[PDB]
Amino acid sequence: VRLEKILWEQLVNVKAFSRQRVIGAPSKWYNENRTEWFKVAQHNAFNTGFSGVILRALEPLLAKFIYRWRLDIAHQRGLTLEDSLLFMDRELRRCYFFETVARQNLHPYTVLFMKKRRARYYKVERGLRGFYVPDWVRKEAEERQLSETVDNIFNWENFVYREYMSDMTPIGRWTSLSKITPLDMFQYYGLFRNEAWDRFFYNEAFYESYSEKEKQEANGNPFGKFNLQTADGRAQFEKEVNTFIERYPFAVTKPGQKFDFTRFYALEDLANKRDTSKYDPALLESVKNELKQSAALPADNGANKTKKSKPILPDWLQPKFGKAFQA
Amino acid sequence: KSERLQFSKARLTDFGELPQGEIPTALQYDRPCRVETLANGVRLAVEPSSVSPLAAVSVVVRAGTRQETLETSGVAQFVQRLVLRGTSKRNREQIEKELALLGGNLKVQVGRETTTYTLSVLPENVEKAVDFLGDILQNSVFNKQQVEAEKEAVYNNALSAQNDQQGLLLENIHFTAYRDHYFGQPTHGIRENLHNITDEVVKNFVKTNYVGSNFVVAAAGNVNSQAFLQAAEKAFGTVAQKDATTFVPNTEKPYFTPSYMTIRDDEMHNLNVGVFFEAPSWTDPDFFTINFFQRILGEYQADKYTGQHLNTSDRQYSLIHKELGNLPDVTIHKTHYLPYSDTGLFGSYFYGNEIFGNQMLFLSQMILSEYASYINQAEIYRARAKYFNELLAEQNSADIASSIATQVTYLNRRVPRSEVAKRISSLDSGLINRAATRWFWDKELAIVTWGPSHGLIAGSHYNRSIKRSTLGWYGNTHYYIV
Amino acid sequence: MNVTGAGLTHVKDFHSDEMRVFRGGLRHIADKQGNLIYGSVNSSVRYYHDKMSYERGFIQHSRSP
Amino acid sequence: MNVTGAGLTHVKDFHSDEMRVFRGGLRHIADKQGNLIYGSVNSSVRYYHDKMSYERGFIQHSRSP
Amino acid sequence: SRPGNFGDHIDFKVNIDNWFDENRVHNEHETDIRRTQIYTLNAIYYGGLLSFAR
Amino acid sequence: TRDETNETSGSLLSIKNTYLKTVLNTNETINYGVVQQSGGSFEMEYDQETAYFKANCLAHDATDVFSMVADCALEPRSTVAASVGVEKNQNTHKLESYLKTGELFNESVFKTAYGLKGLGLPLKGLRGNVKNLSSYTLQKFQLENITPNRIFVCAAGVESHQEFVDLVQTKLAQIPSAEGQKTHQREKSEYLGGEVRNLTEESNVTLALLFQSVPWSSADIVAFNVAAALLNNLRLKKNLLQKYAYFDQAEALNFHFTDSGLFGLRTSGSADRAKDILNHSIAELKAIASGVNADELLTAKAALKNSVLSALERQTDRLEETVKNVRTFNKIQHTDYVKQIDSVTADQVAKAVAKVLTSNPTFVAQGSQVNALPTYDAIRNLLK
Amino acid sequence: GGEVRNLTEESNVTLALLFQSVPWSSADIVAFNVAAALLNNLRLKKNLLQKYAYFDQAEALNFHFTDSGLFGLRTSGSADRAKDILNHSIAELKAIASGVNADELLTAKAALKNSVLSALERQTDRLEETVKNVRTFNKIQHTDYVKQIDSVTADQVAKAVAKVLTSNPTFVAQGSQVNALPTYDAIRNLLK
Ligand SMILES: CCCCCCCCCCCCCCCCCC(=O)OC[C@H](COP(=O)([O-])OCC(O)COP(=O)([O-])OC[C@@H](COC(=O)CCCCCCCCCCCCCCCCC)OC(=O)CCCCCCCCCCCCCCCCC)OC(=O)CCCCCCCCCCCCCCCCC
Ligand SMILES: CCCCCCCCCCCCCCCCCC(=O)OC[C@H](COP(=O)([O-])OCC(O)COP(=O)([O-])OC[C@@H](COC(=O)CCCCCCCCCCCCCCCCC)OC(=O)CCCCCCCCCCCCCCCCC)OC(=O)CCCCCCCCCCCCCCCCC
Ligand SMILES: CCCCCCCCCCCCCCCCCC(=O)OC[C@H](COP(=O)([O-])OCC[N+](C)(C)C)OC(=O)CCCCCCCCCCCCCCCCC
Repeated sequence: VRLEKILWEQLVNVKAFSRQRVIGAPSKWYNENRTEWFKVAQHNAFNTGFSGVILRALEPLLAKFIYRWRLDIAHQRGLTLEDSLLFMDRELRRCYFFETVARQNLHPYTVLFMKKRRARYYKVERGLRGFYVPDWVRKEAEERQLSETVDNIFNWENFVYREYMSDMTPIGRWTSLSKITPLDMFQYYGLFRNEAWDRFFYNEAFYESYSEKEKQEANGNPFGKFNLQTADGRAQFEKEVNTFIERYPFAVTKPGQKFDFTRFYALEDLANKRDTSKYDPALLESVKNELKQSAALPADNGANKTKKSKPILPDWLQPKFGKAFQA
Repeated sequence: KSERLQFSKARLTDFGELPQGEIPTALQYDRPCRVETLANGVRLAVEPSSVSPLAAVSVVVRAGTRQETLETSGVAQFVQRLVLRGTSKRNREQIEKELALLGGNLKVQVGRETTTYTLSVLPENVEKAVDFLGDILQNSVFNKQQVEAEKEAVYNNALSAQNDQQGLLLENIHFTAYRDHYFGQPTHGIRENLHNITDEVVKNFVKTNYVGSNFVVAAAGNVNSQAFLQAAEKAFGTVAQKDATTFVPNTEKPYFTPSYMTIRDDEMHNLNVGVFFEAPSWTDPDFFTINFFQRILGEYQADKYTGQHLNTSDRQYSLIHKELGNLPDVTIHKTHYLPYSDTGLFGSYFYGNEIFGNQMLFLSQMILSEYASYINQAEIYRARAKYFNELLAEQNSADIASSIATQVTYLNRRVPRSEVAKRISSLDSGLINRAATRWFWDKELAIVTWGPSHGLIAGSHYNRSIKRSTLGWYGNTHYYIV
Repeated sequence: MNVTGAGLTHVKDFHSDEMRVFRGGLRHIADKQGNLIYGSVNSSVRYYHDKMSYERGFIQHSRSP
Repeated sequence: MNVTGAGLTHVKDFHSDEMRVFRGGLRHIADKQGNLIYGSVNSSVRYYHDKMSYERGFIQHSRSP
Repeated sequence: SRPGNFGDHIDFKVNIDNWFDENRVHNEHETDIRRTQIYTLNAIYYGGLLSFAR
Repeated sequence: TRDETNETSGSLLSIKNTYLKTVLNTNETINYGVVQQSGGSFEMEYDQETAYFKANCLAHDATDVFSMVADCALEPRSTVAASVGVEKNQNTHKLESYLKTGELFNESVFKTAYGLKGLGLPLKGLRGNVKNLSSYTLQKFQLENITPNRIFVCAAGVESHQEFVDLVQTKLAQIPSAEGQKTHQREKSEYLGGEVRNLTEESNVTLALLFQSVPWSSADIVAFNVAAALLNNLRLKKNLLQKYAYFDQAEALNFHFTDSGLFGLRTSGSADRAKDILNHSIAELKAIASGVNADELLTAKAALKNSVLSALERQTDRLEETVKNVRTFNKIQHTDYVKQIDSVTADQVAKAVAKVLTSNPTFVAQGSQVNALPTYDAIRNLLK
Repeated sequence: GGEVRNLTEESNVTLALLFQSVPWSSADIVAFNVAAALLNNLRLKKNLLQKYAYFDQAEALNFHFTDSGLFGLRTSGSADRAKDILNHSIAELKAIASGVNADELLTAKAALKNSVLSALERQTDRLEETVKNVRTFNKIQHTDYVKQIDSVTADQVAKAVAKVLTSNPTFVAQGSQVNALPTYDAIRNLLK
């Protein structure tokens, strides 16, 4: 029996209902990046419609009980949100996919520092419970803002998708565990999956996706539709950014300082085609230098190198000193 | 033209594939081919190709090893070499010069049911080749001294036959499959009898076998049909007509003899195993269906296919390639379909490390028998496309000429590309299952294993395990283990 | 010495493909790779048939019942 | 071909000393020769504790209780 | 059809009996009928055993 | 391989071993399944100065197969592809060393001829650099080498040129033009006549003697091809293998490049009496310089015509050599190879070989008794 | 006088140049030992290892046989400068043929005496050399090794090395770029 051409498919998947299967050029499984999908979904849910209106009203509670709670716990542990979000403790401890990807792509320090940061706290917490990280460690924990953790998270997720998740083809499968238990014995993977039945071929065109309009809209201003050129728009934008900074202490600035909006406007002007000399040349130079440095991947200098070992056998494993004429 | 765009996908109205009856547009066209018969019975077929740069002439004579006896075994090997040695018109030096001038691309294939002589030359001298080819095979003079000289060469060839391991294993499966018929004896002949051949034996063989009714001359490439036909008639009009009074040995059906042979040799590092079923003759109704089965099984290499390019062996549409990729050391696998006038053999030959002996022993049957119960449409379409491409891939003049000659000899007709495509494309999963159960399900086997047999000695006899291998899901017990 | 054998002896060493999933990149190891470890009962049960037998030039014929 | 790999592929092969008593002549193989097959649970029960852990230039100090 | 590297047959008398040829019913044609007969005999034996098991 | 440096040597081998692995548009699994279910074939090969991908399929599958081929050829290599390629390259190196294949010997011959740089760079890549074939090195190699002006696209069996032009436009038109931008370019090749003598305790000795013959642009390429055909088909067998029982195998090697060339002999025989093998090979090579007879020339030309036209008859090989001719010379020269072969005369071949003999010999020897061989000056004097 | 040139793709190139020395019977053997002591202790370190960094290691080989002998140098250094490793090495050996300074000769003889007497002080090595002396010279000569070393002069060492250099060279090279080295005739001409 063929799943396609089955009676249900013949009766339902017909041109009359626009449910016909359409065959196009071959394309990879997992065609949609998860990070982009979540970006668009978040924008649609928060900044549009009745759902957006409801979720905007809940910004205080969500910020208090989902962001500052995690941040407070991490700071108590001498950690940041990165330590809990860039690589989940589940992946850090036991995950073979993460282990293989890290071994094949990542430098050891990228995860060694993550592990040692938690080792700092848990060498004391397990010995004596209730450990509160002292101020000096908490300071270095607080130094890093969320604006860099988000960059790391997006970089890692995009790399994982473009390199590994984009080169995977799932298949129908039986129980992974070779367990004699009958309940595990007859586990069937492949049915009850939406992806399994949505497309029966690798040539089928994709029937559900985000429209280009939504994708472009999700890349606009997260805070709202403003006009930074007019003074009225800038005032509202600054008000919203100030309340955001208040809600999230270590998101973009230290919890005691204020955000520099002139530098942000200079960055926006430089990035887009709009330009002018309303900013000081020093400001423009500083902004350009900061932009260059932020996008610069660190490289090795090849300096201050330690000495490599060339071990030799000890003296007792070598012949004695004397050497006379053999004959 | 169907439409403006050659690369259109409109006709693919079945989920990206053509429907059951339809065929690709490229295969809807057939090159011209004219077949004629002469008074002597020699059949001339021409399939010209003006654009091609070469012309190939293939002469197929239905004489073969089948027409030999124990007291005259190996006379075909002497015949093939002696024909070039000399002729009444031309000495050895003269024919050697003539062969060199038009290129050394002369291939002599001494088969069991027939012998083929294929010569590929330039278009401007193709006629000359015919004049040569007709003479060399017709007026050859077999001297005693020449036979004495060639005895050593024939004996060395017989001894060296072991160099081509696949060929020697094919000869072994022929020997084991037909034990009560001379058709089982090796093509190179019995070694100890090679020195017993005389000039008179060769002369009698050629006189009683090279008859007008046994000659088919096929031509392909840049060849002028009229000129080639006229020249071939002039050349081959002097061949003696077949005589009924003459006696042709071994004219009865070589009934298939199931068996299991084991050439145990523990100093080879590798094992050559072959498992074959009785297969239809060239005229059986299930001929192109079994060719489709051959395409389904296909061939495998350890440096290609699932053994080299995939994340996992499961991600493909060839069932046998999955298993072969799962086995690191099973290196070579090829499905051979050899049809003859009376009988035929369809089977699989594996070559690989002896540690996977049983895996190579029980695999070929398991897949084939499984097709008797269920075959996925993906495999059907894969084999369909492969057969289409191979049909469109016959371009070399020598290969096409040899195929034309063989088709004429076994059918007295040139089967066109379109007809073959229509025949194979009409196959369905149900038809595939019915053919497989007719020919493969619960059927007898001819098995040969050559090489280190320390693992296989225990089951070296035709027993229950071998008996149930030709079943489907019942009998895979031994394959999976190890 | 830093060499594997320490510069004093040769060690018959092997890195079993068991306990590994990928031989390279995301590609999987052969399903029956472990069978390439010769002379180990753990590799296969067929190794329990460990009778002594060596022969050359021997041909055997068995006919179907 | 008559080559170990058939002349067109490379085989990761190894003749385990398990099921063999003598290295040569009349001397037994080392008792713990089988441990030289890395990455196999059959070699040792210590392979169950196999969480990822890599370090260079790391020193730790511990004191007697 | 033996390998070339094989020589002449060794003087050792490997076979004392010729049962390979003697033990034959010359029915190369119609082999499937004999196979069905063997299957039927096996079926009878298994049926008796299964009756006892029942 | 000529365009690779020591850092990225062997990148072409990794691409070949993982030529089906792409991630941007289609997956390795899917692009393997496309070839499998299309009934056609897809293959890659690479020479010192070329890298050719070729796929043959049915007309209705043409678009998908072309998209797959373009993605495989032009898409940057991924990290997973890099790892798989490293593993496969290690396996390939082990196999080549184990089998003692003739390619492993030709690698030493090229290294001697041109040095570790340029043409001498091994096709399989340096063995010590295999671990360094990460995605970064492969991508750098592609960026510095793969440019729109260095890409050619070929089709055969196409009803209308414009349709295939549009198909290629939909895929390769994006690649921004590299004209006016700093290109890697190729440094001119230099020929050095060094010698290599390897002791290996081998029962057989293999020798090779090659000389700088001519590039593609020259008019003697046909002459050197005819000379190689005469050696292989007629002279080497008759005068070297048949007469002497210690000659295992002799064959004439002839390679031509955009700016250099190498023509010579490679003969393998018994380890002992290697001096006799060397002297006989030198004498046979010098025989052509002495002269060529009319009958021998006609036989060699007939064999060469047969081989070339057999290659040209098949559509795939004809298309491949059409692409190579177009990329070497703007015109197509494979439609009149017969005329050029006929134009060759014995005097021209003799003069070409005699002129080539005067060059610095490239002499490579492997075997048990390579040490007991004439010195380089002695070999030059013998050739002189 | 054969030559061997093996391409090994080693980051380091190892060269060895040897000539036929005298057998045990000849009295020059002691002189040759002094020559070795003139290289492995004093010269070869200063002239090659100290001045040039690409010289991984250089040493002087001196083997004696009942009917023949071997004497020369074995050097190893950076492959990219293989030629520079060769030329200089030859010069060092050739320098010995040019002459030996009094101070260098005294230092080499003192070092050779120290090594030989350190070997002889141990009873096992003394017994082994006693057996070898009896089997070679039919008498015991290790009792007067010091006198033989003292009797050596710079002129004898220079003449012996000059005579040895005239013999057909034996040249071996294993490295990444051994394919580019002076031809055997060029090697002989440089040695000449
Ligand atoms: C205490 C006093 C009574 C003792 C009774 C002992 C048994 C008597 C009968 C058999 C006598 C011969 C024994 C030969 C053993 C050979 C194999 C062996 O030793 O391998 C090591 C074996 C483990 O094998 P393994 O390969 O590692 O597989 C498990 C993995 O860990 C994989 O783990 P996993 O997580 O994937 O799987 C979880 C779990 C999930 O399992 C389940 O959910 C399945 C339920 C359990 C099995 C049910 C079996 C029912 C048998 C009914 C028999 C009726 C009476 C008649 C008996 C005569 C024959 C008909 O899997 C298992 O537990 C499977 C292991 C089965 C162990 C029992 C094997 C022997 C019985 C096999 C059938 C009869 C063989 C006869 C041979 C001789 C000829 C007569 O360990 C044991 O045998 C454990 C013994 C524990 C003894 C404690 C008492 C339990 C007794 C058995 C279960 C009874 C359940 C209640 C039945 C009620 C019926 C109404
Ligand atoms: C009338 C015939 C009755 C026959 C009874 C037979 C009983 C034996 C069991 C048969 C199977 C039962 C149904 C299983 C449903 C599993 C759903 C599922 O996959 O989860 C989706 C869902 C997640 O969905 P998702 O987020 O889209 O994720 C999809 C995954 O990616 C997807 O991940 P994946 O693809 O990796 O999936 C892995 C795994 C799925 O994941 C699991 O491990 C599932 C675990 C489920 C545990 C709870 C099971 C409770 C089952 C109760 C079913 C109702 C029984 C009513 C009986 C009435 C009296 C007869 O797959 C399986 O193991 C599925 C194997 C099932 C094969 C059989 C399918 C049904 C065939 C029915 C027709 C048979 C005709 C005869 C044929 C004879 C031979 C030719 O998981 C859940 O939250 C579990 C939902 C469980 C629902 C239970 C039923 C609720 C409604 C009850 C209504 C009232 C009934 C009457 C009451 C009494 C009135 C008086
Ligand atoms: C409680 C009330 C329930 C309602 C009543 C239903 C009763 C009917 C029960 C049907 C299920 C039991 C299976 C029987 C048939 C299975 C056939 C099969 O497996 O074939 C494929 C299997 C395949 O197994 P295979 O792979 O071993 O076969 C391969 C063999 N070669 C290669 C030679 C082809 O076997 C067959 O091919 C057999 C085909 C014959 C089909 C027999 C059908 C019988 C009809 C059954 C019931 C019909 C409905 C009427 C019932 C009355 C109800 C009112």
